[PDB]
Amino acid sequence: KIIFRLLLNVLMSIIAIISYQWYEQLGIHLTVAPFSLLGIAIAIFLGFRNSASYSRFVEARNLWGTVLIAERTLVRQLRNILPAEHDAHRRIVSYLVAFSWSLKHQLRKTDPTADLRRLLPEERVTEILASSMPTNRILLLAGNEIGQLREAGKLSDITYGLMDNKLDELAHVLGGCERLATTPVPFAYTLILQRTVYLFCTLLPFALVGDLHYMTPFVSVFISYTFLSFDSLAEELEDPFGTAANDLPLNAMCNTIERNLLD
Amino acid sequence: KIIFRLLLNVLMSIIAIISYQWYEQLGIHLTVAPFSLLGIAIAIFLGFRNSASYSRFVEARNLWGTVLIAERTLVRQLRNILPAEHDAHRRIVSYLVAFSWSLKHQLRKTDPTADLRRLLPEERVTEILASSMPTNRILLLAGNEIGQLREAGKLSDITYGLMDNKLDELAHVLGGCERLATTPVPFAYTLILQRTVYLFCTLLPFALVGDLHYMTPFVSVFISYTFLSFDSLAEELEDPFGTAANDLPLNAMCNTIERNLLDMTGQ
Amino acid sequence: SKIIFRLLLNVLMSIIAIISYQWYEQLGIHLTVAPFSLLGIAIAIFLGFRNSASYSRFVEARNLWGTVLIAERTLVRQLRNILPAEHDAHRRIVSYLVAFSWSLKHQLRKTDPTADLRRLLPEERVTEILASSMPTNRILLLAGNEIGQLREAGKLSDITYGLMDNKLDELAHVLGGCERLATTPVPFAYTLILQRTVYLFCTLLPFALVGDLHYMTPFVSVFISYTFLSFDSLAEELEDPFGTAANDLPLNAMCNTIERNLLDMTG
Amino acid sequence: SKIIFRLLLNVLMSIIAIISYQWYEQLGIHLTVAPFSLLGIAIAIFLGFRNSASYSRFVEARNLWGTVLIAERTLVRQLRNILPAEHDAHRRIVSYLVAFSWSLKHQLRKTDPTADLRRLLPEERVTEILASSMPTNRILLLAGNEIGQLREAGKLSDITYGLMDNKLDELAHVLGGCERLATTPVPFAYTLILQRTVYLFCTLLPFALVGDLHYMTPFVSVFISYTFLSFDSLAEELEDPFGTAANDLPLNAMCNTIERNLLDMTG
Amino acid sequence: KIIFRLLLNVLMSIIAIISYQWYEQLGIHLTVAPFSLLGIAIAIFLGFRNSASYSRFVEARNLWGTVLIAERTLVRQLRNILPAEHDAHRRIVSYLVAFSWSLKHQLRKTDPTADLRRLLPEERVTEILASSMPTNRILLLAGNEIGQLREAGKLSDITYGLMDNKLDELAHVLGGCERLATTPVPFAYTLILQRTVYLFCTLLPFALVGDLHYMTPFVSVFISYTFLSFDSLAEELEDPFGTAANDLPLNAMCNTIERNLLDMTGQ
Ligand SMILES: [Zn+2]
Ligand SMILES: [Zn+2]
Ligand SMILES: [Zn+2]
Ligand SMILES: [Zn+2]
Ligand SMILES: [Zn+2]
Ligand SMILES: [Zn+2]
Ligand SMILES: [Zn+2]
Ligand SMILES: [Zn+2]
Ligand SMILES: [Zn+2]
Ligand SMILES: [Zn+2]
Ligand SMILES: [Zn+2]
Ligand SMILES: [Zn+2]
Ligand SMILES: [Zn+2]
Repeated sequence: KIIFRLLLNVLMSIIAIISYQWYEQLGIHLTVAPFSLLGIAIAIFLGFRNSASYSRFVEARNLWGTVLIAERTLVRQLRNILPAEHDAHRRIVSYLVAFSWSLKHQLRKTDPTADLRRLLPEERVTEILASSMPTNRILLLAGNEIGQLREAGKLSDITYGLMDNKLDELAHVLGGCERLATTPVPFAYTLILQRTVYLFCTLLPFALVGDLHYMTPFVSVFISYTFLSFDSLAEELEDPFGTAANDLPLNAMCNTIERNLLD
Repeated sequence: KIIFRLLLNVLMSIIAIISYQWYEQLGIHLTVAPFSLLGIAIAIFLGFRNSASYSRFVEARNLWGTVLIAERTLVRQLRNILPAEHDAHRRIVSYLVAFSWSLKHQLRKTDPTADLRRLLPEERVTEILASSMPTNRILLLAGNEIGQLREAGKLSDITYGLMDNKLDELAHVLGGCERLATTPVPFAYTLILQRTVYLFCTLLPFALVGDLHYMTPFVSVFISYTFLSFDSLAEELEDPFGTAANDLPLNAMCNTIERNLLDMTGQ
Repeated sequence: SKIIFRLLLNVLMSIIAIISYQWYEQLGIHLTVAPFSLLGIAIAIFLGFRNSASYSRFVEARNLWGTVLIAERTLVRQLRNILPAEHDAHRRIVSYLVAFSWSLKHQLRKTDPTADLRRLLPEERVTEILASSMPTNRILLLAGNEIGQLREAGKLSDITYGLMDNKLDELAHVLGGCERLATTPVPFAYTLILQRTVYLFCTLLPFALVGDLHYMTPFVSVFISYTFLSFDSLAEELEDPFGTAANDLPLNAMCNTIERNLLDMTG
Repeated sequence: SKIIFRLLLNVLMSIIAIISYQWYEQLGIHLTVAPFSLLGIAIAIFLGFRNSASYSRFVEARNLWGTVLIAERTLVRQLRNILPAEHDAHRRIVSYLVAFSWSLKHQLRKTDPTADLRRLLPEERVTEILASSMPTNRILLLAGNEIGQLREAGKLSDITYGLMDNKLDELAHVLGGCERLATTPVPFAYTLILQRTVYLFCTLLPFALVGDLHYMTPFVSVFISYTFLSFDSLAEELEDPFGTAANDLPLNAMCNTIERNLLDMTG
Repeated sequence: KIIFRLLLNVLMSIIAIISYQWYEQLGIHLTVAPFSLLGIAIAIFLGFRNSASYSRFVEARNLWGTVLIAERTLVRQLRNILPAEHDAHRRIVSYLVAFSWSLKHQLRKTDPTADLRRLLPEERVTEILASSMPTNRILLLAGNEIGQLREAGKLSDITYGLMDNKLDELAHVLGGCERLATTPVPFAYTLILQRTVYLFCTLLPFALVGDLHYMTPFVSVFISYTFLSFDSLAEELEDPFGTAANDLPLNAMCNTIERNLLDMTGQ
């Protein structure tokens, strides 16, 4: 939407020239000095705000990376400690894949039923969907398979420990994503500063014109671009899970985990 | 609160314009340039102040998230290692929920006793309220449960250590919240700066009135809106265990924890 | 504070400015704002980036002592769950943990801790303690001797023994933390120099202002000087966390809360 | 770099502006310096932050590739401390580990690991690997299959096995991090579009300085541009950590450091 | 070597006060406004640059702080688990101390042999020196001793693992140091910025003179001092493993660790 507000700045500059030669006549003066004070303060505050939003996105991407790492080492460990229990392979792998897809749907407020019925039996799908947090459930189920191998005596308490620790990695991951999606940390102010920048960009012409005249737009559209390009970054980073093509590519990540774990 | 000052600002602007004629006579010249120096100063400073307030608030949110995580897996580990012992599932889950709520009440400066006794017997509720470190007592009893199950031979030293770790995670969380509230040690500056930023925003029109005259208010109010809105940003994040709106949703969190662990146990 | 001296000084110096704006073109001294805005913003940028590190390390000290409390709390919990029985062994442990705390506080305030071990430990260990170069390291080797005596007894398996030793690491690391921050001679490479730089800046500022401001010089000069000197004092505070000033950490109350925690936990 | 190209452009632009100041009041239109101070400072701030992102990316990449050397070093250590005379395993595991390293280099440059693979392994498993979704991951799996092969045969307990499996975790987490920086980079976007805004700001700049600077415009408008153009080129050198350039990370050199190390550890 | 720059700067002020004349010629004027843009820009760039440099320095510090902690508690564990096996202790302590020296000698590219023979048996020194990576070779040899305690039954897999994990705090340290020592990162932007600050300063009076007249050699040396201080701050942090006086002492660090490791073995 930057080119709209840009080429609306062009308008407000034309207005600030065809309405410039009237200022003392009816009052009003305007100087660059306040607007570069304001401008520098806005440039400092944007940098700090973006630094937060960038942080959020970076943290989200790290959480989803740990999904992939943990779910890979758990299947590796099954294949290496119980090399010969493949009917447990499938059960665990499918609970893991279930869990990935199920998290994606959690973050998107979408229906996971569809995806669950492809990987798991309906007797599981209903138990899963019934929970106040189906992801946590799918983890509980993974833990079940892992501990039944223990009571079966196929896993020592040591090796049970090794693998259980990955359900721990996966839980620390679920809690993370809930933290970022459930609790936005003061993102309302992102609206505020947005407003602020726009207001700034549409006044700058009326202040620049005294020094720039017919050059007023050429300068006042450069400056605003540099400011509108910076605020825009906060808009494309602050929703790491959302529908927008820039947000984290969760469908594609999930496909990656499922393809990995299949073996 | 902010809009009180955004109006007071226009008071200072019209007061400046009416106050302008006696400037030359009375011997007062005021120029924007020092005030740009001051404004750019204050702005930098707020950026760093704010930067810190934000980090504190993130630590509190991350620390609470750790509760939800650690308890979820502690329960899970019970139901996976000792799936046929729900007499301990009940007691451990009830200690864990009581840990969360005890904490929430610690940080809110309120009586933790109601939620405490709703989920426990009286015989231990006493020993907890009768401690000066109640939330730490709850962890003592919750560990005592696992130690029991180990003496009983129902947990090996391996599988006991597994749950003991997650207790250690909760202990770190408790130390964390304790430190974060554990005084705002001489951070008086967040006050100082605020007091600064108000003064600035009120003196600003008396500097701007020469170079702007009848334009002065709108500009000043604009700047006072910009400096104030950012400044008040580090009032919110600075108290994170509060009764405020943008503050942490602790009550909702503990509710989520209870429903989580009750639902995991089958209740 | 020490700044409310500096504020009065600034007012004095701007008076000097107004009474000595006359000998200006004569002595050849022209002083304008615009070079001093460069100096001021350069300085503010630098203060932000300096305070940034100062708050970082003060925060680190905070987190280190909090970690002391957590680790010892849990080592006590672990004993009260794996060896519910041997309460007489524990006091010799809790006595070493409290000995460790106070020996840290005296290790940092650089004082003589002998009058404090005698309250916690028999005197045969005390001369052994003072004998070694670093007595906190020694108290740790001793509490380790306790846990490890319980190991050789058979009262602890290598698993449970491990569980406990790890917390003597959660503790050794805090030791080596406070050390690295103490022997860290406070990186005043820029800090004393920044404080100086800001002082000089603040006393000059009126001379660069008076040409443009006249009688209004002292007012604007002290607002600016305050804003800079207040953000600067923020470092005099957050740089001696192991000191005694009202800003520096309360290490005595902190050791004491450690003690009443451990005592309260040992019945 | 080809930066002295845009410096050249600024000299030439200064000559145009120097012999265009006459024409300038064509419509009484001027270009002051004040607004380009606004724009220049703002750009500088934004370069600070953006670069900060770029740098962080680079440093992390460097860290993960260091961890590779670290974890393989320990895993071979434990293979020599615990099974000090297995030898068959001593070579087989090291070949799988070198092959992991080289194959990670290939993975990030999207290049052909068949050649190094064949160099280190029998094609009996070169094919098991090349036919996998993520050959790096199949290689970690094969290493595991050797450590489990040794546990099965009882030559490692579940405890020593666990020790080594922690290190194959250390390696999995490395792979994951690199794969994230490459497959899921945070919005690259703004970087390139700053290089635009910076460039333009350089060329447009002397048209504003000439009015103040006369026949000094070339020598100064260049200095300024250099400053900006230098800081900005940081992003380029620090955003392709895995790519091919002098200024990039010498992954080949690193993989030969790793191989030389592990072959040193096995005589 | 900074005061060289300050004196030279005073000189060029004087030059500015006289050659200001011939600036009427053609048009070679220098304003304050362009240098205030450039100075503010340079202040920002310096800020972010020092930020990175500081971080690299702290990381070096803490790496070493972990040499201290890790070796300390490996010794204590050896005592509380194997208190009777002094003949082992003296060996493993020899290898830990030798690791510290060989690490420092590595980061200084100085020769280690003098310390190695002082601490280790000729036939081990020959091997360590024969390696291409002797610090790692030392960690390995420290391994064979612990792993032979395990091979003798004097250590169980649990306790062995509790020590093995310290050989890892160490391995992680040696890697971190090596990576910190293969820098420069961009290949030396921080040099480029240094020159940029030198030029900015030793052109600044030519731009101040038109306004400050004699007050030029004063305001100017103040400004140059501010920038040159903040920037000289980096050349100190960038080489933390260096011979120069601002860098970590290391030899002091290596001594502190040696005496710490002897005052824990009754030596
Ligand atoms: Zn399979
Ligand atoms: Zn249950
Ligand atoms: Zn019953
Ligand atoms: Zn009550
Ligand atoms: Zn955990
Ligand atoms: Zn702990
Ligand atoms: Zn340690
Ligand atoms: Zn007790
Ligand atoms: Zn071998
Ligand atoms: Zn892991
Ligand atoms: Zn001119
Ligand atoms: Zn000994
Ligand atoms: Zn390791």
